[PDB]
Formats: sequence, C-alpha cells, structure tokens
Amino acid sequence: EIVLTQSPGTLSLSPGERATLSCRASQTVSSTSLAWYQQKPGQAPRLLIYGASSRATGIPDRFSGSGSGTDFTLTISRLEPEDFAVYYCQQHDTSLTFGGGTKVEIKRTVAAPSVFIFPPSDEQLKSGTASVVCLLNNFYPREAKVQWKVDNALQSGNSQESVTEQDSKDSTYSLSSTLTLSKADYEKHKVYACEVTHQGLSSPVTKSFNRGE
Amino acid sequence: QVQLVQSGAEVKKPGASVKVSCKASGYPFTSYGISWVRQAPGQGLEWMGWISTYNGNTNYAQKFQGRVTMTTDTSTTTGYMELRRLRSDDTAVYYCARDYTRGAWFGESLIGGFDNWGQGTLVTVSSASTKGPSVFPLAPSSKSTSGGTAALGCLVKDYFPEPVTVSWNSGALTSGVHTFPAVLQSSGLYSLSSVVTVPSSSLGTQTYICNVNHKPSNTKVDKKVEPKS
Ligand SMILES: COCCO[C@@H](C)CO[C@@H](C)CO[C@H](C)CO[C@H](C)CO[C@@H](C)CO[C@@H](C)CO[C@H](C)CO[C@H](C)COC[C@@H](C)N
Repeated sequence: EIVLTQSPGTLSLSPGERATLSCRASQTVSSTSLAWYQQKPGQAPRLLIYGASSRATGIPDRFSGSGSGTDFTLTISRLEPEDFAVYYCQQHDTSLTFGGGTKVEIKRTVAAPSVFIFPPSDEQLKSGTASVVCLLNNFYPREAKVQWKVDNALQSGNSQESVTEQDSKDSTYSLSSTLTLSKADYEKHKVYACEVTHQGLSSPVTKSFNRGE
Repeated sequence: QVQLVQSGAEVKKPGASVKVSCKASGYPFTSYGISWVRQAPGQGLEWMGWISTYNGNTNYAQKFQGRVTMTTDTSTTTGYMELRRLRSDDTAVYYCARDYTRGAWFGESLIGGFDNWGQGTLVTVSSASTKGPSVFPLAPSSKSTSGGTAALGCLVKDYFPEPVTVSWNSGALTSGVHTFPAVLQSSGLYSLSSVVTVPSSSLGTQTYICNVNHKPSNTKVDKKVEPKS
C-alpha cells in the first residue's frame, strides 16, 4: 500500500495568512490520482482538489494544489474563517489511501486558563462514588497539563479529561478533568488538588479543597 | 441534482452486523461507482471499499476483507454496505460517496475523486445497554472564584448511548457555557460535564439549573445547582 503522511497534524495560523499543507507519500504517486478533501466540523468531507492541481466545482480560487511524485502541497492563499477545518489528501494510484489529516487551527494570543475545582456532591457520595472535577476555562494554546494530587500523592490512571473544540468566538479551548474514586477511598484522604500547567501561567496554578470543609 | 441520503443511526452489540443504505438520485446511477469511507470519533478518514453500480464488482480494503459486503440495487438506485462481526472499534460514522476514481464499466483509473458525499451513518458498537444518566451538581464555592467570576456545572455521569443535550435555565443561559464531549468510561457508559461561568455576586440571588435530556432512555432531569454553604 501507499501510505500518505500529512505534517503537521495541527497547523496554527491566524485568519488571513497563507497556509501550506504537505502530503508526502511512501511511493511515487501519479499526479492524476491525488485528491484533497475538506471536512468542516460536524459535516461530511468535501472534494477540494482532484488530480493534484485541479480544483473541484464550487471551490474558491484561494484553494490550489501542486506537487508531483511523492511531495504534494495544498495551498490556501488567504485563510478565511470558514477555511479552518481538517484537510485530508487521498491517492488512488495503488488501491486507495487517505492521509492522516491536517487540522488548521486559529492562531490566537496566549491565554491563561481560569482553573476551577468542584468537590463531589453528596448526592453522588450516597451511591458509593466520588467524582472530583478540575475545570480549565478558556485558554490558548490547547496544550496543557493537569495533575491530580490527593494528600500530596500524585494520581495516575484514575482520571479522564475532555477538551472542547476551538471556541467560535474567542478561539480558545476548555478542559474538564474528572478524578473518579470510590466513597471509601475518597474518605481516606483530606486535601484534593489539581495542578494546572500552561504557557499563559508564569507558575502552575493549584486549586485545592479540604474534604469536609 | 445529485443527492446521497443514508440510513439512520445504528446501535449494535459486539459480534452482530449492520447494513447501511445509500440512496442515490440525480445522476445516471450505473455510470458512477460508489465508495464507502468510515471515520472513528476523533480519528481520520478510512477507506473501506469500492463497488461498481454496473457489473457489481467490488474492491474492498484489506482491513475489512471478510467482514464487509457491498451491494447495489439498480432498480432503487440504492447502495448498501454490510459489516459483519462488529467489534467495539468499529464504532464510527460510515459515509458513502459517488466515486470517480475507478470506472464503473471497465475499472479504469479516473482523474477525479469523491465528488458528492452522504450525510453519514453513525454506527455505535458496544456491549452496554440503554441506561439513564445520573445528574450530579458541581456546586460552586470560594474555590471556584477567579476574581468576580464563579463557575458551576452539572455532571452527566453513567449513561448510554450518545447523545445528551444540556441547557441552562431552559436555554436562557448560553453565553459562557461549556458542554464538554463525553468520555467513554471503562464500564462502557458515557459521562460528560457542562459548566458555565457566572458572576460571583449572583450566586446567592440568582437560580441556576441544568436541563439534561437523554432521549434513548427518555430521561429528563432538572438539577438545581446551588452554592454549598
Ligand atoms: C437514473 O438511473 C439510471 C440507472 O440505469 C437504468 C437505465 C437501469 O440500468 C440498470 C438496470 C443497469 O443494469 C445492468 C448493468 C444493465 O445491463 C444491460 C444488459 C446493458 O444495457 C444495454 C441495454 C445498454 O447499456 C449501455 C446503455 C450502458 O452500458 C455501458 C456502455 C457498458 O458498455 C458495455 C460493457 C460494452 O459496450 C459495447 C460498446 C463498444 N458499444
């Protein structure tokens, strides 16, 4: 098979700049059999470029493809707000293979997260389960670090986090890490804290609460 | 003219099968092939196979050979895709598209791609059964106060399957609300949280309540989030 590798996995550019998306192939791919696709969030993919360089019907002139052999490049001359999506390259020279995809992210000024922590409700404690939630609200870039510390002991393998999509208004991200423990294990300790490390923070922020207070 | 309407969402047990339909219209149906692509939640596109609407020849991907069977009904201009022996990692959105990469008559290589796509079919494979969500309040306090802003939310925990809709004050509080994508717990049940930032001055006077709706279990929960002491 012919493996298509797209780099980078995420491209962070501000609206208005020119975007260049690469699609390297493991073998020489015929120029007439390489296609580019766009997938907006929550929609089906849409054919952008066909035959490496020819654009499909209804595609703006800012989209253009180039390259031959193993190196191919999709170019967006001016990034529009609707142009921020994921782009896949596809070849059918030998069988058929899609690329890894390249998410074009809106590049924003660095924004520090507003860290909040929520103790497990007594309604949930009555069911023999305690869930502690650490909230990271509105931050850029997406990369962050959340560590759960229970009585200074680092927690690992017992928490799940979730990140929202890039906000359509301020182009920011939000994270929600949920530490799940049994009611018995929850009542064995006192201090519950999540340490948040981000680029917008000069030092990692720690929001804590003592159980029973 | 060209439209591709797919069948509704499916929820199947591991080991079972699922058949997805692809109703085509607006173009000579037997002149174009039909390709099928699936997309796991969060992952990229994955080609499944190609079928000629003329002779019926199929070219499946090696990953799905033996489990997938694509058929077309020329009398109804409908393409089908059956995937048997479903496993948990088969949970994905299955798309169908009008193919212009291989000739439907002679199998020649074409200068084109997948022009028109379908709306997609979400197939969820899990051994879990339908269960209503337990809504717990994320009560605010001084720990959830960054300046004058306070944060409070709801914990939609332990439910199956997707989705759930969360609104605040019957949908009147939308600005500053973040409903996070659900995480799949080890128990097979989903769980998410929906938070909202509000001024700390309004914690004592205002009333905040989340409206959690889960249609598969017919569960409607209105949990009031109050600041605890
Ligand atoms: C809007 O939807 C239209 C769907 O097509 C309808 C007309 C219904 O057609 C379906 C039933 C097609 O079912 C079988 C694939 C049709 O097979 C019959 C035997 C072929 O039809 C004959 C009457 C003519 O078919 C031409 C019109 C299309 O066939 C293409 C050209 C294949 O060409 C063969 C392989 C070689 O042609 C010889 C060439 C040198 N003249």
